[PDB]
Amino acid sequence: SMENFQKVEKIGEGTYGVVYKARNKLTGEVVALKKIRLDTETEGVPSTAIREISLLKELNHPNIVKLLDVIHTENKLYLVFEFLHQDLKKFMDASALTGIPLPLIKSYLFQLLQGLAFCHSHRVLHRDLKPQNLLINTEGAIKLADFGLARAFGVPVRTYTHEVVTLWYRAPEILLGCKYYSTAVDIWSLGCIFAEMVTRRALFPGDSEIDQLFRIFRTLGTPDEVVWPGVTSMPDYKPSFPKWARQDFSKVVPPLDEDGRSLLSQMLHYDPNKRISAKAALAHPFFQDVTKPVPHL
Amino acid sequence: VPDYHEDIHTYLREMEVKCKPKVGYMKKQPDITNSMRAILVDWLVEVGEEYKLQNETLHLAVNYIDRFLSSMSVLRGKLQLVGTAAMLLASKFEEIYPPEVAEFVYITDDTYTKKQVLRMEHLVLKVLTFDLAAPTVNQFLTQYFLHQQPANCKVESLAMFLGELSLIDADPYLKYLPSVIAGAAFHLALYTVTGQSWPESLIRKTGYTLESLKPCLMDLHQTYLKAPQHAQQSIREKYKNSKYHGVSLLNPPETLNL
Ligand SMILES: c1ccc(Nc2nc(OCC3CCCCC3)c3[nH]cnc3n2)cc1
Repeated sequence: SMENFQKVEKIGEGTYGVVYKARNKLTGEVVALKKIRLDTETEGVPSTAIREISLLKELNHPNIVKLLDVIHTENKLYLVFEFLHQDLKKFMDASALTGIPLPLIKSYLFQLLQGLAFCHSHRVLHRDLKPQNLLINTEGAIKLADFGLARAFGVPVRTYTHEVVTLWYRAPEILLGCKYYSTAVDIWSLGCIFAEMVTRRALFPGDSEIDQLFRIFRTLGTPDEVVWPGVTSMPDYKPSFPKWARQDFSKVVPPLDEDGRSLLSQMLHYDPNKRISAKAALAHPFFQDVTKPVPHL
Repeated sequence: VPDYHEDIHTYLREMEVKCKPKVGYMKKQPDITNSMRAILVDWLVEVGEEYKLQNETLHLAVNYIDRFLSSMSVLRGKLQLVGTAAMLLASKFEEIYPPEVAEFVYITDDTYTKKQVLRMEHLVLKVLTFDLAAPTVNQFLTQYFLHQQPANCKVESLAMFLGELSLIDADPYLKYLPSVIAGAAFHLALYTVTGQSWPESLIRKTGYTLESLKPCLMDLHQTYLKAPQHAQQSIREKYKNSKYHGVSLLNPPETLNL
């Protein structure tokens, strides 16, 4: 059964289950094994494994990790995946003496927006982009991983779970309790991530919800009815918020050009309807010269 | 976020064809019948009300039962069991807070054990090969709802109720694709409540016209007329609540003018 794989070392624990690098004994492929412990007379197959498996087999794209197979036992459920070399967080931290060259940043941003448009386009919300979920290979590819918190969504959406997205990468619609959230939240995480590929440090590392909000507002300004119609009526919006001025974007990410600042700034629009969509962001002047350099490894 | 609306409508239309069930499966069911499937779907509406599940959930649950029975032969004492498992799966896929397995077991007045539920779930996951993201009538309705002038909440609600009656009866509704039942249902709602028709913009998005929808429209129209005598009535009961503007209380049009 699991006959043909040779487990080689564990990689880690993501949103549910455990991941090991393995080898196909017969063919030689290196796979990532996601082992989900079944447990009958509990709840059975978790919904995190039912969403991921069914959504990932619809998502086949160069920048969405590929789920190659599902070995379905009665005790264990294994998800078989295309294996990748490292995560962005792990690379970022390794390139922190001489950073990530711009070309590699752009290319990764370009490659993530492509995978992210493909998800949105097939009614899927990832809901948990962060560098740990973004895997890179030794060819320059970067891919969205860990669809454990993802979800099929409807047009107009409905209220989905609120407990969503890692704190630092979480959108202002989510932090203030908007009953409807969408695709604009994935873009917001890519906005933070883009800023981090550049400055090599998280943009809004809050320690709590309120911390998160205020860090966002110290950078982009406290939102008002002008910049974001409806904000002051939001569930967790408070009249007492400190009213902060918007810092000029060149100081938010000093090394970025004008195209890059324009693009990061469309990714971080407060108002979810004005946030640039992933599709549109692909034609931004930031990418005129996008290429695909192969990172140091 | 009409950024991806033509993209999602377009994908949904391709997956309704692949996620669709065999139209003739009940002729090959040695022991269950349309009426036996009619009783089960009714029950499931009711379970839906009971745990307060989304209507979408009742609609996926049904889609699973039809695709499971499209190829698995089932004795009539097991039909509910297929129906509870599909219902835990659909809940586990769409709901913020899925009812727990206890609750699935409890509402079968311990007709089945927990272990049986949980082995069927598993068995529904392999007949279906884990493809749970099927398009449903409700996904097509909500997209059609964006085209009213202005939104008419009786209209939405009555469309919901009719698309939902289409679930109960395998003959004629298994011959029709979700996009098409929602078509008929959105037309039947608008007409009854406002007098208006399938608008020009939905023709443009869907490619469906009154000529495409008639076959479904005639059928859905007799279902609307007989609703009060149908042996199954939990959809009628449910649509009496305030929550769907008591639209099961509106009078179906006398004729359709097609
Ligand atoms: C370093 C070395 C190796 C990897 N490789 C790798 N890992 C996966 O899950 C890795 C998980 C582990 C826990 C944190 C989030 C990511 C994969 N899923 C499909 N392919 C995968 N490849 C990745 C990083």
